[PDB]
Amino acid sequence: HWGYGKHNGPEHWHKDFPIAKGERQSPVDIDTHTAKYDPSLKPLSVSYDQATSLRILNNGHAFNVEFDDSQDKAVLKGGPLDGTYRLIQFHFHWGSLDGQGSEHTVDKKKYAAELHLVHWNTKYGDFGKAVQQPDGLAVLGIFLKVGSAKPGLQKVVDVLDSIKTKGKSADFTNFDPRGLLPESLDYWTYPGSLTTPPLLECVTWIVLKEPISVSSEQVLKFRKLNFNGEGEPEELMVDNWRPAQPLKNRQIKASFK
Ligand SMILES: NS(=O)(=O)c1c(F)c(F)c(NS(=O)(=O)c2c(F)c(F)c(F)c(F)c2F)c(F)c1F
Ligand SMILES: NS(=O)(=O)c1c(F)c(F)c(F)c(F)c1F
Ligand SMILES: OC[C@H]1O[C@@H](O)[C@H](O)[C@@H](O)[C@@H]1O
Ligand SMILES: [Zn+2]
Repeated sequence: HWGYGKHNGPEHWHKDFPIAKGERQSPVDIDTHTAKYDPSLKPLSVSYDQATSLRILNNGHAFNVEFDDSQDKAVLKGGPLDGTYRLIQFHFHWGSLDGQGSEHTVDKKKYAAELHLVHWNTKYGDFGKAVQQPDGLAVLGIFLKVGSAKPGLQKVVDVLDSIKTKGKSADFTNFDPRGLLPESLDYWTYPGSLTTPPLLECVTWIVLKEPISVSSEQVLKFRKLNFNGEGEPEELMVDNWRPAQPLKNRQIKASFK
């Protein structure tokens, strides 16, 4: 029953998810000058060559592209991570206008949207067990700015008309998530949480410094989705982002000097 509106949005979540006021909540503002280079970080490895996308779903909060995670087909390793993390899904957060939409901010700057590639630590066997662990998940976050079109996003944009309302799903096989990455893998990293209820504090965040460019037309199609189900009052799926939360006793590390 949580959402993003005035009556059930981020400022209400703590009533049912008290960890919302916890010590390692996400997202955060990334102060680029306070972030510190860490020469200890190992090289980051995004290995998506054998990814198997399955389907796309409007879950009433965002849309998720789900992957076969029954083997080590698309994995994230290295950087701050110990061991292997397997891609399970990606989704976005976006705004009603280009000046807002991201969850993380960079020196308080908000981007038009933010892509999250969600991975779970294979040492825990399944996603559900992983979210009982302080190092259960790794989320690769990528900012979107509006400018030139992103060709590798277009297949996503074009299927959205078929999942307009909550509960609708569609086939989404043979999608390559490598087409959503920027050129550089420079990143910031810190320990945090899911940014949606249940807000569990299980995530190693890896936020890429380089945004991807998408066209206005691409993001406008995100904004034609509905939060509601078919046959219910229409409410546009926009502003599905949680604002920055207190950093508390954390440090953000940079992969780049
Ligand atoms: N803590 S929370 O965000 O998860 C949450 C919440 F903050 C709530 F307020 C409810 N209350 S509600 O009854 O569902 C309800 C709404 F959520 C509405 F948005 C609304 F417009 C209503 F009229 C309404 F009745 C709720 F259940 C819930 F879990
Ligand atoms: N925003 S997020 O990347 O923190 C995130 C998750 F990591 C997750 F596993 C989910 F199930 C979500 F719904 C979600 F929004
Ligand atoms: O005590 C010194 C140490 O302080 C820590 O907070 C920093 O993360 C380290 O990089 C530093 O070496
Ligand atoms: Zn997310």
